[PDB]
Amino acid sequence: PIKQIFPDDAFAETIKANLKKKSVTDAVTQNELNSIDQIIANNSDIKSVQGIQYLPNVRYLALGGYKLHDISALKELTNLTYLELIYNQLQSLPNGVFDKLTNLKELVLYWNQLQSLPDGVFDKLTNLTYLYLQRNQLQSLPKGVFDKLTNLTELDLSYNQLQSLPEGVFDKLTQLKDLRLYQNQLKSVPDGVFDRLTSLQYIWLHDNPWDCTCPGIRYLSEWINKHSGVVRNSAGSVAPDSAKCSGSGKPVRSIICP
Amino acid sequence: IEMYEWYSKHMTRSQAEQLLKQEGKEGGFIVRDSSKAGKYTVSVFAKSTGDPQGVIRHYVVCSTPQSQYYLAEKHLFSTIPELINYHQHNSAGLISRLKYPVSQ
Repeated sequence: PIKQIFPDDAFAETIKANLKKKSVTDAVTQNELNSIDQIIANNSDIKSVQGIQYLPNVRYLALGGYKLHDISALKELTNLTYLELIYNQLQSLPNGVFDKLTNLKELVLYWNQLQSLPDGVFDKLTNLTYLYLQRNQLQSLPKGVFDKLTNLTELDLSYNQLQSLPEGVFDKLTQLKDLRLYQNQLKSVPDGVFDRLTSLQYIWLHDNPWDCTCPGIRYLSEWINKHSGVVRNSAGSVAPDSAKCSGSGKPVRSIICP
Repeated sequence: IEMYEWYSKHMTRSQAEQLLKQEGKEGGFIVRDSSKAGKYTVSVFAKSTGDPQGVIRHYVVCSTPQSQYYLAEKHLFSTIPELINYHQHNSAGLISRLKYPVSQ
């Protein structure tokens, strides 16, 4: 077939360049499609990736573009190890969209419009090591949403609209080194939420409207004091006091609860 | 320092950017001698800043008086290969983890 496998004309052009082919109209064989190892398209006019299920051996997909809105065909790409979908209009993820990507190591989902995550969306991704969900519109996380990501080392949740964290949400991320929660609307965190992060080197907690009422603020306050070398500011420098009370502006770790 | 794919001693800043942008990969990077005297610079390509076309950031490697090297403070290394290996595994406050060595 003459590359009418790919209905989106921007994606077809992308396939054209990938395979170095002559034109949109040029013909392609499945043997050519199988040789496609990585697809990159930055700042594209792609809207649908509808042809992509016929490239069964791609391992690196980077699609960024303001108009991308349909990614259901990605579910079939069994062998992805790097997946980047950024700057698009996606407000949700299709259910089970990642369920076959058991080799995915990195998942880059920043600068989109995601308001929620499907329950169990990441459960099959046991090899995932890096997860970037910053700059979206998330207000909540499903319970246990990271529980299978036991090899996770970096998790970026910054620049969202998070109202709360689920209890136990980070309990299984014992290899996590980097956790970014800055720039959200968190007034509190569940007690003990960080205590199993035995590998944590960097945590970003600033630009949240922390409620420093006692005794609720006690856990966060004692944790920051105990782990003050880990708390990083906007400029990536070490600053324990960057977590501030929404009313007083005091540093969270300066609140002492009788 | 050589033998490492991510090192290009003569590469200028302009050469770095064209090749980084031609690569287009998030976390593409090139380690090159700085314009300065006795300084190293790490050029990283990343798309996490608000521009989907991607931007190039040039990170000059810092030096303590004690002759250790750092890009991210508190993470002092005695050797540029040691510095780079860490930043290949940890975003460590940079625009991106060093994900992909770009060369030629």
